[PDB]
Amino acid sequence: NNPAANWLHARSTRKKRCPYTKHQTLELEKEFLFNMYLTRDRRYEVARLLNLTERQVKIWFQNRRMKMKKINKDRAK
Amino acid sequence: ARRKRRNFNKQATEILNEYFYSHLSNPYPSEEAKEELAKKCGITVSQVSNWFGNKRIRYKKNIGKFQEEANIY
DNA sequence: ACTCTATGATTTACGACGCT
DNA sequence: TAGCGTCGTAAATCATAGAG
Repeated sequence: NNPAANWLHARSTRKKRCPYTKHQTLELEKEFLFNMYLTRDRRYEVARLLNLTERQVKIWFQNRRMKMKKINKDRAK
Repeated sequence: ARRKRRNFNKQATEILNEYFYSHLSNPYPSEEAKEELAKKCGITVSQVSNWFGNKRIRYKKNIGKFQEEANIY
């Protein structure tokens, strides 16, 4: 039957999820508080420093801003 | 004290499963639909979003395990 | 109590769409 | 077009409720 057929599916070519380390997370969090939006250069430096791609850093910051939204919605009932 | 995670009561789970299975070909409640389920269940909309995310992947990953449950519903 | 594992929550990675 | 923004989600992983 395959009822999941029309559901959203991950493209078979998506990078497999890699949890970041406590260190990468702590360093990204500190870059976040310095400036919640990355500049092309700051992103470049953080990426190199942590051995993450610039794409991963851009996306981490985007996800971090969505988490901030999630937390603030959880508070302002 | 910090709030602890808890398994949803039988009532909430029945409501969520009811909706899920009645929309099985596309179980994606709209925001307005998540608010109403959240109301009937006594949980938050984030929790309804988490429940559906969790339900779709686990169901998709094991169709057989969730059969029978698909029927009673 | 003390494992285990079920389940709600959180974390990566994207697709689709916005705008400049 | 290049490229970064948000929104919603997939899938993997986490945390620890809770069931023996």
